[PDB]
Amino acid sequence: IQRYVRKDGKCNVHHGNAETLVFSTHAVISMRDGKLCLMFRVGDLRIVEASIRAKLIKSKQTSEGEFIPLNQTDINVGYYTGDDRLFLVSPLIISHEINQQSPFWEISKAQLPKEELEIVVILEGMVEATGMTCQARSSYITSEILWGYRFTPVLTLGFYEVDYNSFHETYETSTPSLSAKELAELANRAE
Amino acid sequence: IQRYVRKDGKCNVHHGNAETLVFSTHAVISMRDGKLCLMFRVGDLRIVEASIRAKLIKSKQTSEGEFIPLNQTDINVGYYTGDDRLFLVSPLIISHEINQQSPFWEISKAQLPKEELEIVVILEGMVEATGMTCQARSSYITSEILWGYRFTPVLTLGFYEVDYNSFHETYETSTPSLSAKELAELANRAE
Amino acid sequence: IQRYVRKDGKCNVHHGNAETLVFSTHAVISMRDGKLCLMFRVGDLRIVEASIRAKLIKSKQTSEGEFIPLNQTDINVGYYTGDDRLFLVSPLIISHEINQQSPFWEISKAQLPKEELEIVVILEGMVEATGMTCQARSSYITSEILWGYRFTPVLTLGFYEVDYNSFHETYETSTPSLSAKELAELANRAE
Amino acid sequence: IQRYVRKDGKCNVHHGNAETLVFSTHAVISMRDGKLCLMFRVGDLRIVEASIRAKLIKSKQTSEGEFIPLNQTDINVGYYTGDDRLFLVSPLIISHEINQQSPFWEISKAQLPKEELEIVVILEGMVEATGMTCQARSSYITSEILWGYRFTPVLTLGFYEVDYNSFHETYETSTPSLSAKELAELANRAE
Repeated sequence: IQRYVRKDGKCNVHHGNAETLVFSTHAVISMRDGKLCLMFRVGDLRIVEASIRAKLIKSKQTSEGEFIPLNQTDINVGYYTGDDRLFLVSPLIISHEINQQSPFWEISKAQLPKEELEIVVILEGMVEATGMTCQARSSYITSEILWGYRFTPVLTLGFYEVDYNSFHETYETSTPSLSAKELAELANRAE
Repeated sequence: IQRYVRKDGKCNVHHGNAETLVFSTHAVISMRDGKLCLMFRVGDLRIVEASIRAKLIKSKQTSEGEFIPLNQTDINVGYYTGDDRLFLVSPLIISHEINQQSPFWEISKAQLPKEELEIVVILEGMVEATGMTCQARSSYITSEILWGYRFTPVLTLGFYEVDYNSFHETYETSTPSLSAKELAELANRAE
Repeated sequence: IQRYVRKDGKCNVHHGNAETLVFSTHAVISMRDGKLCLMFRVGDLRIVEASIRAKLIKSKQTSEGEFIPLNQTDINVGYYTGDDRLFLVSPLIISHEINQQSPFWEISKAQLPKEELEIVVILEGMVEATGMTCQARSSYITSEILWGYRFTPVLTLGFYEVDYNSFHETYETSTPSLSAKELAELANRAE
Repeated sequence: IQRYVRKDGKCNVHHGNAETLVFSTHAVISMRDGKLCLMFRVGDLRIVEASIRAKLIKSKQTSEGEFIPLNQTDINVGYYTGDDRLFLVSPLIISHEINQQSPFWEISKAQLPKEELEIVVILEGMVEATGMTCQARSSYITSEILWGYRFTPVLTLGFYEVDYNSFHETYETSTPSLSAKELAELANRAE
């Protein structure tokens, strides 16, 4: 029985091939555990208070008729479950469940071609060798979030190996084109 | 497509004209997305664990007949959504939704002239160049929160420019004079 | 209009008479805003991430018949509202609302003479002059929590002065002798 | 009346017999306060922001038919009550209540022999002598979580002594073999 973490804490991972492996180049939207999800991958420069946060940047007009040049809307990535405090040894695909509280609630494969936004990702977590306070950030514009895609796995096992050549790799999978909001609407009247 | 944040994290912002641009001189109360909101602006001395908190300081007599010289009441500014963890590159207008849980629940344009309070704002966030732990504070007395006002935008775009000459600038906009509490009461009997 | 905090953040407080003024010597239980409350006072060695936490230490037998020598039970002091992140310039009386989720739910003035417990208080908050990480702790045994008592105020105003000679001072006030649990039971059948 | 913590904060504990006493060698599952609970013990290398987090590592196939080599699922250990911020002077047995939100919801004494998983525990808390940022980790594979076991106590009292020779010691106690999920199902139809 090959364990991932030793009783004394040492991780049994083998990493195998510039900060190009910190964040995946694209993010995707697809189904996982019955939910449409915004996903992107996180690695390392290769977890002391390692926390992740995501914001949606976009222009929008409020119902009051006010135009907001660049408004920030939160993107729940675990803050409500502690899942945002990452145990970050091997690559992790961060998941944002699209629900009625999400800024992507009414985003559909069709609306994506019209919408213009920017998902900013911020990772903070004191370093391993100095415990120093560092922050890495990334961004995903509208054209960098792939609807109907899924990430290829990077972990396998006589070592627990990470294949970083597939870090940024995704592929298409049958996915409804509807937005979660349209889905709740359909099911309600297609029931 | 000019992006706000580069794939490697660098921000594409141009700041353009003493810590006078950290907090806006006044705060305002007006409608945003269907809700009466207490708002004030945040900038920088020009975000590692950049967090904001707001407290309402005021004297009050409890129902037990006890007079509290200076009582502190919390002012929700995102603690319940993670929105209080700021991504603070360009100016941000902090929003406090006035609801049944807010200390301003029954504050009306009329009561404002009678009430006496002090909103203290506290910003904490390790610095960029040393990652050091710093804290900036500000205050807004009753006469410094403008009912029926809205902040002028400061961002525009071939750069993403911040015009700090309008940082403290606000203007009047038609706003109901009622307190959120009176509003729920009216709607209930004006329905 | 004398303000508590200046626009630039400086506090306008005058402190006036060994770490004897960090925590009040006793804690009390009495009514505030219609709720029976456990209270104790916090000062300073005279707030960068200044947070407070309270635990109840006591022996107890679980319903499974297991005797727990020293069990720790949480004492909510604002963790669910952000109120536990203290803005700590002048003395503050920490409040623990006794409800169905509190370990003191069924504690009555009568049971107090029988019960044996220990409320441990832990304060953490990077220091002002170095921003260093410090922690101060205190304890209140059963005989150090005064039922039917209230703390004397310490703040007044041409300065905003703190009189630390009354820091530890409390006095008796008419208070129901019932536990919050008995109170909900009475009201239910005395309605 | 021997108190656990002095008024000035000093702890009145006597520790009595390599980092072998940081985490208990096994974890157990048994009943405490009417709930089936995953438990393990925490000690010290012998609490400034001392926080604990637990993750469940395992392979799983999503309903979409996707095989996840090593998926991480959160294990609630107090994040929703503040109980995860440990006051860590004497040994503490961390408790994870198995409910509908837990990854062990449907784990039974029978399924345990079939299941393969890994509970990773991560403890973070600035040190006492330097206030430095340290992290200790441990792991419990499926064969290291004992169903129907309970930990022996380690505390007693003319000192408040910790007997670390029983730190890792557990014993069997009558415990239902059903998973919490089967239990809710039984009670529903055995009512």
